[PDB]
Amino acid sequence: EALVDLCRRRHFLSGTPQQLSTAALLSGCHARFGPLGVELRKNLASQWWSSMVVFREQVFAVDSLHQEPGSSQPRDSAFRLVSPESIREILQDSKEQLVAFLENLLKTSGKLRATLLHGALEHYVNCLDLVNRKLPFGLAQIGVCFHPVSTRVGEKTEASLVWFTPTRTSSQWLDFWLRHRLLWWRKFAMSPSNFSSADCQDELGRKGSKLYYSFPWGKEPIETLWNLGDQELLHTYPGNVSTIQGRDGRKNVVPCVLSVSGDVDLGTLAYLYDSFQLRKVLKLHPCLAPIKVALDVGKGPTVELRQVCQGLLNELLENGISVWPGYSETVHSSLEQLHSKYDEMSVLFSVLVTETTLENGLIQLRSRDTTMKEMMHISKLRDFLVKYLASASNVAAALDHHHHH
Amino acid sequence: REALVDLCRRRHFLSGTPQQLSTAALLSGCHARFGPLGVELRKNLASQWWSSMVVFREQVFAVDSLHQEPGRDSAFRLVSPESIREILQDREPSKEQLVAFLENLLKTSGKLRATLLHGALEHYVNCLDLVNRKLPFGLAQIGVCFHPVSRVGEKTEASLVWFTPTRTSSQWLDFWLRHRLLWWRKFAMSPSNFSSADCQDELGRKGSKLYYSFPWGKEPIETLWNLGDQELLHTYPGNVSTIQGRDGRKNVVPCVLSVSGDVDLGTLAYLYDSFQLAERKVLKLHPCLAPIKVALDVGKGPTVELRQVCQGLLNELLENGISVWPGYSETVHSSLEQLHSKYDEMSVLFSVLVTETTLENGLIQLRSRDTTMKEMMHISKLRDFLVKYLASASNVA
Ligand code: NA
Ligand code: NA
Repeated sequence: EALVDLCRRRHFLSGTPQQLSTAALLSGCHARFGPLGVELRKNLASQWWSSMVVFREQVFAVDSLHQEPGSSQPRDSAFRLVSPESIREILQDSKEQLVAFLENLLKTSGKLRATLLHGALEHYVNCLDLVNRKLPFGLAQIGVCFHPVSTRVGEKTEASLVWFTPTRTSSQWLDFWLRHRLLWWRKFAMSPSNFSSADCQDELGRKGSKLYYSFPWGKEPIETLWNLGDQELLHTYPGNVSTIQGRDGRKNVVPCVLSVSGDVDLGTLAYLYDSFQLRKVLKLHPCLAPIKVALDVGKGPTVELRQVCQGLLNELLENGISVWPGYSETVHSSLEQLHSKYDEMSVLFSVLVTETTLENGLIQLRSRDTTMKEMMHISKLRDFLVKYLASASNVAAALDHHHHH
Repeated sequence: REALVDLCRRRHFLSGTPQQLSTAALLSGCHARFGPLGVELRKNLASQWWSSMVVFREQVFAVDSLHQEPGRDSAFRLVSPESIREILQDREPSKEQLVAFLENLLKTSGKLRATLLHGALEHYVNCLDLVNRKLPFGLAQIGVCFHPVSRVGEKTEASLVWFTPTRTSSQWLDFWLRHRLLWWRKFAMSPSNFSSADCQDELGRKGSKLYYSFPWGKEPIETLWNLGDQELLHTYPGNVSTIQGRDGRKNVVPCVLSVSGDVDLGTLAYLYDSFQLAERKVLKLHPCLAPIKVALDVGKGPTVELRQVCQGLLNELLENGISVWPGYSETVHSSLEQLHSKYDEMSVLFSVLVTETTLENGLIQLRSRDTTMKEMMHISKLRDFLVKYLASASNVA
């Protein structure tokens, strides 16, 4: 409970006490994140987009509606979208008509999506043209999906990659992606071993794999990879099968479909738990930590020190480095209280500007990781930070192009 | 078919069937409008919005909220099918049980959000605590909203909700109005096509709207409202003390300003604005918005050797986050003129050609979209030239 409490306290998480139970956190029935949490999730999403889309020339972005055509025939559980008017129009405005009306709702009402797969399949022919039918290629999208709880509606941010490839290399690609995705979660982890995988198969015998994170109450699947075959793709283009073929060298084939879907929200919670260390400190990876640095003032002329801090902030923000402007506060807290709070907020570095600074331009820099302080000239702070971050980011990008198996 | 829309569909900035390329379809938001190049363009626009509105403003924090709100008016309601199947199972009809059902739905079912405002209001108290009750501050979010047509359209909204003392509300509204209009204009080829006007709602609250002059007429792409505190109070009935912020020595329920832009319509706006029958059409999207920054192709020579060079160059650029079109991957051959025409339609900033010559002295042919002039450059300098050029266009802000 210490982790969730700290997170709610420091605004990584949001919600009432009833909304902070493990069940409520996993249901997705309420917006789980506070500002610092939204920032962390945004950074995670960015890292996903860089590794899966930006750095892979065969992967394109796709966007699809949150709502899908109504059917009800299959008897699925997706929520239906019903116009309040139509309901009012039949009410205040027979018994056999009411039943007919209800029958209509079920059969014709649109529904909220449960996965991002269909959005990709629907845009497959378009991307086929974009790449001149050359296989393999993928469609990526990060978006919210809905799922029924217990009658509550849960919302989950899904990160999806749908990979179209000839059947003959489908097995190898599934293995390539499983390895690539596992290493992606681990490069940001304090305890990489807490991120694991397990192979599986579906009711139809199709192979796939799942990635898990070991939460205190057990392992939860944060990502799944499935080798779906061509069934769903074929069903998406009835009567046009002859024209949805891609090129596998000199051969034309209906591609096999690999679906890779990660849960960004659960993944964000995963890093929060993974970063918690005992002084309570959250050691989120430098690329994920919402706030990179904090600027505060020590003893000395208020207005002048604040001015120096303001210049430093502008310079950092201009470099895209997030900054917590602690010097703006009433600052009636001790140094120990300040550092303990920053440690809980996962602030990478805290800087202290004082009278001395006005004299020899030196500032005190405290590292969240080691908690060791040290002097440095205010003119070198930007360079140190920019470099420290690039180095962390470069280490994490070590194997982004490694050819697995 | 209209030239701009036709080019956009052909080059995958847009998606959809021909019927969905009419002005009404594109405005309704009743189909996913964008293709891969459009989705990239829109993402670049969203990034620039986040930079200006959130990254570069210490008083603005990110906020995330659900797509559905509690049970409004015309917003569609979310209904579990199981619950409907439960009643349809009953062998006994009874107009009493049925009517009571369609009644309970109309009163307990959640509904799809029409704006991001309420999500911001709901997260207000938490952020107030984060900033030690210091006013002013804002909560920002980019997300999709639903709007019943006349089918319910989906639109990506970029929202900033500003909490400030009423005494400074009008000053802040005017600041945001000017700031937002300039933001739209800085990326435009014809900034004068982005205009503004004052407005007021039914309650008499003052506001402003930004418009883009589409060929068929002006369309609102952003609205700014000085909402006062009505909605905030309605969000936190009872504990008024928990929502008061600090205005110096005073504790006050803040006035709320709503600044919302339509990122989808804005994407369509820049596409029309980029269109130039210059030389044959070309899309002159701002360098910060153009989805594809560079294209790589091979000239006459040893296929495998030339492609190998292109691969190394592509990996170098991608690692630097520069988007690259791997034309050299194509098996079908096309003339150079055909290539450049296509790249201009795709808004590609620079076009690079690796040839036999490149294999000897390492020099490549670099053609710019904007000037349409070709020039030789050593493959070892390309990466630096591009990273710099882009960083330079982005710095102009
Ligand atoms: Na890509
Ligand atoms: Na900010």
